[PDB]
Amino acid sequence: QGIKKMEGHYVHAGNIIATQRHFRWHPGAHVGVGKNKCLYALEEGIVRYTKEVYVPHPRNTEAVDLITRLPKGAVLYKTFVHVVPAKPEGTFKLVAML
Amino acid sequence: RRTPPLGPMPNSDIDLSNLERLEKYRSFDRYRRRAEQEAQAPHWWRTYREYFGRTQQLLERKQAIQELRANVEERAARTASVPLDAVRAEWERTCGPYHKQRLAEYYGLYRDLFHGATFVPRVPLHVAYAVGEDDLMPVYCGNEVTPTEAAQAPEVTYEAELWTLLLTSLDGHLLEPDAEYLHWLLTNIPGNRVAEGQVTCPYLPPFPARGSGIHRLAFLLFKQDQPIDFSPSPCYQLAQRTFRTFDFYKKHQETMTPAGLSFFQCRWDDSVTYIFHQLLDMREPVFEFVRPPPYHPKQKRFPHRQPLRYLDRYRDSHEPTYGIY
Amino acid sequence: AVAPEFTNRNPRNLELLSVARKERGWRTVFPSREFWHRLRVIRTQHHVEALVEHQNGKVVVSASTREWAIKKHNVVACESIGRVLAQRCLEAGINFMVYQPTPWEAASDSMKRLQSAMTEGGVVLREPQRIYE
RNA sequence: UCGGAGCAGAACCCAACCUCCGAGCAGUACAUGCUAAGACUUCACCAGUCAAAGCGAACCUCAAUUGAUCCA
RNA sequence: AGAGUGUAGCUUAAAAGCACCCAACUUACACUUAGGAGAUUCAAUUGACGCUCUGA
Ligand SMILES: [Mg+2]
Repeated sequence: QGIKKMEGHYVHAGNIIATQRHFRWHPGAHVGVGKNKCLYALEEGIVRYTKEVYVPHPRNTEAVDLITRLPKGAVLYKTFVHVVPAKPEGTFKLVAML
Repeated sequence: RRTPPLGPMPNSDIDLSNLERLEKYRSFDRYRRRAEQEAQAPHWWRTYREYFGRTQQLLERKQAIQELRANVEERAARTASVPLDAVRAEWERTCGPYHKQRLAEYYGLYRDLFHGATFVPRVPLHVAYAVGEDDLMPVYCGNEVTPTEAAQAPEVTYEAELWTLLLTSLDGHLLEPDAEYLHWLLTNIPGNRVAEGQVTCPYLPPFPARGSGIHRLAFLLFKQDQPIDFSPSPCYQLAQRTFRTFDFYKKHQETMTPAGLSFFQCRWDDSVTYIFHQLLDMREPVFEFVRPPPYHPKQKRFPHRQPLRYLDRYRDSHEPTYGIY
Repeated sequence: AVAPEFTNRNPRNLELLSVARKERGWRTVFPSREFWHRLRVIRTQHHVEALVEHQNGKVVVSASTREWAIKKHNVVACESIGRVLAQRCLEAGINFMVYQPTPWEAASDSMKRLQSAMTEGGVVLREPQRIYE
């Protein structure tokens, strides 16, 4: 296991980015994931890593208990994998002059 | 080797000898507030933003709040009406400038038309588009109006007493980008009378092309200290109407500062095509808004374990055949 | 004299057409960043702020109790602020929102009253789909 | 070969050809949905797997009851 | 008599945020939801009104 593609490498959408058991790799912008806890590309562009504080969903109650167990001055931080889209979504081209 | 953090590591100082003596995030809102306070900082380990990003008035307000509490008492709370008209009027009177500057920055009007230099509009200006007799369509900062309803010139209100009103579409239609299509040009308006000032460019209707997204048209009035000359008569030429507001503000609006702005969206409609055919005397263009195509994978000699879709990627389509009839 | 690539420069064109792209990931962290216009409310003692942030975080419109304009004439205050923000969004042209509070804040009656006032003003917190291809 | 009570009285462990109950089980099932990009490849194929966007929903009992490769 | 002096308890706030307390769920605590109570001491950058310390 591990990161399949290094950050900054151009990768198409759906390509495997980072696979891990116990989530060492966290999701950033445009980073899909399924039941296998692996990170995959959701868009074409350049991969980057960012150390940003992770706040769990309210559905996770054990994570809520752990965050409560963390101090008020304690900050978690986590390495998320953002996918900056290189190409644009689309462009308007002049069809015809009726 | 071993890379540690370049700046101060997180959760370093708050540890101390007595970890149990920490106050701890008993409330989840407290931890969220601390995390948001940390996220407001730019930090040294990079982030997503690294890659992507009076006393008398106070006493009067206190007396008003005390009177409101006495009128409520409690009983009205146990559901106050709080009419939004007076609140909106007071907000436009007191704190409308910061929100107006925020809206102008969000629309990119100052960055495009004025090439930057955003300012808080002191004069509160709202437009009224004439649609029949009653009522008039209200146009605030960002209020959308279709080209069909915007065939005629609209009225404007600012509650002020020289002035110079102009209208420019910052979308850069037809011609090259980084330009705005001028629509109207009122200059040297005496007092609130906009008709007192001369009209250099007569008011033209909006002409947004089909399928070109949304267009941004802004009408702006600036505070004028002294009246100045201008210059283009009623013309349908697109070359004369093409002008940037930054260049006009830089080397011509020396003794002039902005006072008020109103933004609006513009889309293709029947009146846009009518103006294109009759007034512009040209064929109306239509835009496609087309996305990029698939890259398509690399073609090899054999499909290997893949299904039948491997050998049919990089041509087109549906009925092609064999050697020759 | 019409260019082949006509590029209109309205900032809200892609969001109104829903073609504005969103960060598909960041699913582990809460809240997710996959939204166009997100209603972010910060409730504090007495005064409570309420902004509408874009994907970049551009909070264009704010409506808080500290504005000192509506100070004349709380869940009722939350409903009034929601109605005022709905009127401001209708003036500015906003109809698609993303209200994602905490489940405790979701259970809050102040948030429910504010959302009801926003729906009465004509602001939908639905975040419609971008429509692929 | 494996568990429950005491020896082993209050986070673990603890010993006896120690003191007593037990076990080689039994009973009950086989959204555990459809569709759909983009990837892994048993070094061919076959066989297998991961999974983004969409439609349609939520939001095993037991007390032990067992063991290992190897050749079948 | 002198020094330090001044936003509710706290603020390298300019009238906000942390804090106060009440209830319901809590054995209880905590959280959450609903609440409200809360301050730049007064006169023209200056003066005094209020307190701590040093004295008597
Ligand atoms: Mg990987």
